[PDB]
Amino acid sequence: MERYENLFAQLNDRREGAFVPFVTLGDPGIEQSLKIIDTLIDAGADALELGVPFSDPLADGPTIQNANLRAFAAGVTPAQCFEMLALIREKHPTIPIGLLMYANLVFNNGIDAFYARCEQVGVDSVLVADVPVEESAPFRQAALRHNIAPIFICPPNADDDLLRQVASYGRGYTYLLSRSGVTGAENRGALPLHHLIEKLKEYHAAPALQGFGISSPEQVSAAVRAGAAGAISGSAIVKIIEKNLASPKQMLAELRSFVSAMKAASR
Amino acid sequence: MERYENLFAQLNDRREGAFVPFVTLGDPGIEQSLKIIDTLIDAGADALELGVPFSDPLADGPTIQNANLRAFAAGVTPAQCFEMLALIREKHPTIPIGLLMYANLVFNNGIDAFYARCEQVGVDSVLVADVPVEESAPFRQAALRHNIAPIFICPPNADDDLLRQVASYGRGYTYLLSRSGVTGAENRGALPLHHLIEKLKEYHAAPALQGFGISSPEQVSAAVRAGAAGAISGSAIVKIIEKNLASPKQMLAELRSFVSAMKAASR
Amino acid sequence: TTLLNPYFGEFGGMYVPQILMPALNQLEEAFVSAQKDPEFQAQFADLLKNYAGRPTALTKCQNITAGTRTTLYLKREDLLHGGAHKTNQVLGQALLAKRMGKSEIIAETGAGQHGVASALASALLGLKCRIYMGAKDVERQSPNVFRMRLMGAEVIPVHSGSATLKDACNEALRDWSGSYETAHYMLGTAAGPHPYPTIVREFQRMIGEETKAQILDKEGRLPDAVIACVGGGSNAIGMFADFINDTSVGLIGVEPGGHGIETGEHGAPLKHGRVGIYFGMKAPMMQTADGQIEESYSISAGLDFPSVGPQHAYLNSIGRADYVSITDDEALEAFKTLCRHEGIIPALESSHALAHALKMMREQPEKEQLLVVNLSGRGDKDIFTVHDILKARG
Amino acid sequence: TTLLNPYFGEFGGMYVPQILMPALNQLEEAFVSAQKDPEFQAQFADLLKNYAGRPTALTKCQNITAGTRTTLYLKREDLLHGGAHKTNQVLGQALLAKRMGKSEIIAETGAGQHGVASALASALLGLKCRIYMGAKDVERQSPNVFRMRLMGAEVIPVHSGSATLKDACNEALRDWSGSYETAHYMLGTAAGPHPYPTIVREFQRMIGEETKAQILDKEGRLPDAVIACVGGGSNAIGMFADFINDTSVGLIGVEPGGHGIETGEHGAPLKHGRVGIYFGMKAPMMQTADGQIEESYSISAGLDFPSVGPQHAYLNSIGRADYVSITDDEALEAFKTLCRHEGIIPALESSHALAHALKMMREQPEKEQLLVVNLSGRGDKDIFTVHDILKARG
Ligand SMILES: O=P(O)(O)OCCNS(=O)(=O)c1ccc(OC(F)(F)F)cc1
Ligand SMILES: O=P(O)(O)OCCNS(=O)(=O)c1ccc(OC(F)(F)F)cc1
Ligand SMILES: *Cc1c(COP(=O)(O)O)cnc(C)c1O
Ligand SMILES: *Cc1c(COP(=O)(O)O)cnc(C)c1O
Ligand SMILES: [N+]
Ligand SMILES: [N+]
Repeated sequence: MERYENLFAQLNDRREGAFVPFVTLGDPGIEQSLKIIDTLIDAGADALELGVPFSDPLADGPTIQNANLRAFAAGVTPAQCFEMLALIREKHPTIPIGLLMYANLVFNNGIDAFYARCEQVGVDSVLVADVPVEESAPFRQAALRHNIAPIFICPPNADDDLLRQVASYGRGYTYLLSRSGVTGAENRGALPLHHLIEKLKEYHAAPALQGFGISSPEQVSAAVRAGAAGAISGSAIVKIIEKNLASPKQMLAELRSFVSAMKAASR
Repeated sequence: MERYENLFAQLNDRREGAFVPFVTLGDPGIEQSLKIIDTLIDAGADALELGVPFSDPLADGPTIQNANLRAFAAGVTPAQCFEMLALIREKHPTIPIGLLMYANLVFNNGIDAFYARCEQVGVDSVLVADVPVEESAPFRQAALRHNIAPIFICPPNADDDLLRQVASYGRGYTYLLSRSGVTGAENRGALPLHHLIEKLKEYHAAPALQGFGISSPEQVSAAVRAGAAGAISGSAIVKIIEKNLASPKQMLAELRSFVSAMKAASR
Repeated sequence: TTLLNPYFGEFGGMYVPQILMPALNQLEEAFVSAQKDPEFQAQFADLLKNYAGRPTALTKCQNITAGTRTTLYLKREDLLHGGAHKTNQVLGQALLAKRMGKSEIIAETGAGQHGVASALASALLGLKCRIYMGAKDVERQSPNVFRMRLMGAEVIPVHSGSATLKDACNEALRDWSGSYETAHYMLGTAAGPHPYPTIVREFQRMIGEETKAQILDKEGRLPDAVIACVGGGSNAIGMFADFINDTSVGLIGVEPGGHGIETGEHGAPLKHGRVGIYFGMKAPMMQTADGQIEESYSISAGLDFPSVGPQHAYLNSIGRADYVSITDDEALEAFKTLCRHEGIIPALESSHALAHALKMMREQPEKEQLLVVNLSGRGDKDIFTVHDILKARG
Repeated sequence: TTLLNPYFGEFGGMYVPQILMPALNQLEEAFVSAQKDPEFQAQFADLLKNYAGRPTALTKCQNITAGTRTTLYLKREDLLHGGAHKTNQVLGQALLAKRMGKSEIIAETGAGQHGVASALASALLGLKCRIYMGAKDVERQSPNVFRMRLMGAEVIPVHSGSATLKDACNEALRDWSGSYETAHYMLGTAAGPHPYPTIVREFQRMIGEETKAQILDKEGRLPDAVIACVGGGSNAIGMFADFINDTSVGLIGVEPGGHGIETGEHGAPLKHGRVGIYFGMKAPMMQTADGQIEESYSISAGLDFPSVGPQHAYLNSIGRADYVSITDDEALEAFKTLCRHEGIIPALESSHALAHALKMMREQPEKEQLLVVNLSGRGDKDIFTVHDILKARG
């Protein structure tokens, strides 16, 4: 399929950026997570980034560490995640769905089989957080064989060799990291270097989405103004889950209000 | 004075051996110890060996270790011991009184002053348990200056040099050890080597008293038959104290019965 | 792009977030430079000699082998400052941190020995040290936590995941991913992303170098086999490295069998786990059928790393080294035997290597064999563990 | 009659019951013979090298002395097998026991380190070992009691007197007085009747011999002073002996001042006790006004011997050595300082010697002085003592 290409073309036609929330699949349970995801979409999410719970999420700060722990407390497994993914895609045919994976869950029972299951459930991209471009060959090849975009990370200090690699190897979108460190709303990143954004365009890279530390509407508008195609926000969304565990109704209300504001900032 | 010389001459005239009990001064208290000592004398003790309580009695087995501990529980000090000694001598003018000392109590505040205090209270001999003949010079000299017999130990393995030394340096009586090890009725020693007894007589040593492990009348008669002038018994006497702590009356009765039997065996 | 090969056959690599690639490349460059620098080499040699106490003894154990044709030597890493081999390579890594201009050290630890080794190296060399330790380990290892604190280290409990070693490993990498410009990550074993397996080996290889010289001196020949316990792989690779090209010398690595391989309660991923990708490397690991990482169990708390260095997996694959396991009960018996017959109290980790040597001897007592066990540490830390078992069983 | 002089000036001698004189004479003869026997010397040298780990390092402590004109080296007896200097002389004594045809060892111990050293030497050399320990010490020293038992020693509690070290000393001599024909008494310090102060010195003198060679190598000259803590005197005499004829080298012995000399609660009989006769010797001791023997108090349980070796009393009397005291609080500060600035955890005993060196430096920081502290042992055993104080005070 071509879901990110179709999305970006549509957004460009409306002179609009993408707003892309992250959540952990199955946090705080399968049924509530299905509702959370439907609420994000109804409130204006352009695409989704969806984490499969993993025992050792070494690119994540405490907020998302705790999301993984909640999902494991509910007994969430990768198989149940794939069931969830198939249902989400059946309800929503065009929204791009990206997975945030750690390498062992992809490699576990065969890299090829993993990307084939992604294709079967209608996933559009996979970002394997602990596979740098230098180790990416069997991941990106398997991704492309199965019509899945492999997502690569462009650090804020990326040299020319790395920009050329990310531009050539990635598809779907280029992940533009806002700073070093791990996920978390408590640590704000930089404006996108306009240099990186422009070098990526120069090398015909997939459109850039800025992520890490994006927690406010001003940051979304700033990303888009700097030339990024959009912005991803994870911890800020997951914090609303965490804060409202006792109240599913209020959780969905606050999710809707936050997503609406963030999406409004992309216009 | 000449108390041991007078005693041995008298005993030899009656073809009799000496029976000499040991007790710790002030065990189990000063007043009871005074009574115990009077009972030993009334029951036929020919002489006394009297221990001054010392913190580290390293030639004593458990029975006499515990006698020292009881005396310390009653607050007994060397000064109180010397008061006791003066009273004992005032009641009993001819009985020979030997002290069993450890070196530090003799050396503490001057060796000469120690032997002078012995002379003033009417002590006849001093055996310093942790001073071998090789270290004895200032002890024996001070003893002799103050008319006190220094007692030396003849081990059951004594070679000729040692027998000659014990014979020349000692006075009063020669201590004939019945075996190696430390005091205690639980460990019986040998018959006196008739060789040692005869070499000591050959060298005009002070008459021999066998000690260590003497706990029965048969041992007393055996010592005398082998040529010793007598026998010393400590742990066996102290065990009667220990057994009868709760009953001073029974203690004195059993002391009297034991001493009488042991003295009868010397005839 | 790297200067050195990051793989040992199929095993190893650099599976870290993109943001950490430059930190690994910087470390590799500094290592390669240090290895050619005679002043670096001399400074490291001087610390090893005059501060840590190298060379360590090679002790012939005659009472243990009486009546057999086994001659057994123990390489005495128990006599190194800190009481285990870990001291060797933390001194080299601290010197590399200084060479790079880093002022801070991050370390992970499970049972605490690596934490103490990192704290003592940092105290000596003027580095500010922070140590991550799973909260369950912090609770269970008061003596080592207090040693780290006396040495001026900051000990930071990790409450995420299973609150043990693997979770501390993650947290160390999370911190480094944000702090690499000023901090060096002093990884504790011959595992993790390249260049760590290579660096840790080269900064432990004096164990086998000295062993070779010492056994040539005493016996006039090489050993028939050198035997070492395997947690993550550092003391074993340190003993093996100088013998790898001496093809007559057996290399035997001993993983913890815990309650027995068949119980599942063990720490022997090389022979009984499944290859995965975690902690920066492709290696055999302890993992669920779904690919979640699990804990390694052993009576010895230092054999808790849930995977194994990639060079060990490679040496196994080509048949150059053989790997075996020893159970809690075998290790406890070897511990008791060394105390009673040689007056040396071995770490329960090292007691795994000794148990396997004792088995080699006892199974074939008329086989002529000259063996060296790496006694990777002392066992003062284990005496109450062994107590709480040995009297609660007689 | 003896072969060697039993006195050091007025101090020393052989104040034992007559029954033990032949055991002392036999021991002296065997010692004199062993000292001329190159095979004995080679066997002792081999155990020290290949079993105990000699020579021990001499570590320059640069962080501690920064900004002063003091250069401070530590002699690393903490790196000897067993974790303290006591190992040196138990190996020599075990070899003497074997030379005499003895199959059994008796030892006394207070804090337990000598007990462990005797047990490990007996395990190595095939001797049956029994150790006397005051019942109060047994209660307080579970770790060391259990090490002795793991090594196959019989630990026998002593309940007489004060149930501490001096009472264990007595019991050892009571046993020996009956068992000398088959058992050797392995006395734990440079004290007791002749020949023990001489034997213990000669079997510790490699400490100062190596120190002299090591400091000549590094500095090209002798130290200005060598500093050692003094319990009974063995590690101090071991460091001093090879320097006694180098009259430019200061010899400084440090006794425990406990809560302060003026409190009476200390273990400094050389400078603050009174000469007495006890434990086979004439020496300064802790005693009441009446001549009863008392305990030595220190925060360090190993500085509990209530007297001092006679050679120390003699070296003091002639002004060849100087003796000083350090309080619990000074020793604790020196302990904390070494941990934090050098990454070495010193025994609280040794921390007394280090405290006095730190004082020499701090009092006169522009005095040029080259100092060696004997680091007689490691302080792993002390970390909870230091903990229970240091947090209960911040
Ligand atoms: O808003 P935040 O700060 O929580 O960040 C949201 C991130 N969620 S995610 O799936 O895009 C995401 C993307 C990349 C990650 O790691 C890597 F860069 F190493 F690959 C981790 C998570
Ligand atoms: O009957 P026992 O077995 O208790 O022995 C009685 C001994 N009491 S004593 O005063 O003669 C006595 C004599 C000598 C002693 O030691 C020495 F030989 F080393 F000097 C100790 C006690
Ligand atoms: C930590 C430890 C080990 C295991 O780690 P490796 O890296 O496999 O060497 C082995 N022995 C001791 C004494 C340890 O402390
Ligand atoms: C026992 C001990 C001492 C004191 O004994 P000395 O005979 O005076 O040396 C000193 N240091 C350590 C580490 C000890 O264990
Ligand atoms: N393991
Ligand atoms: N003392």
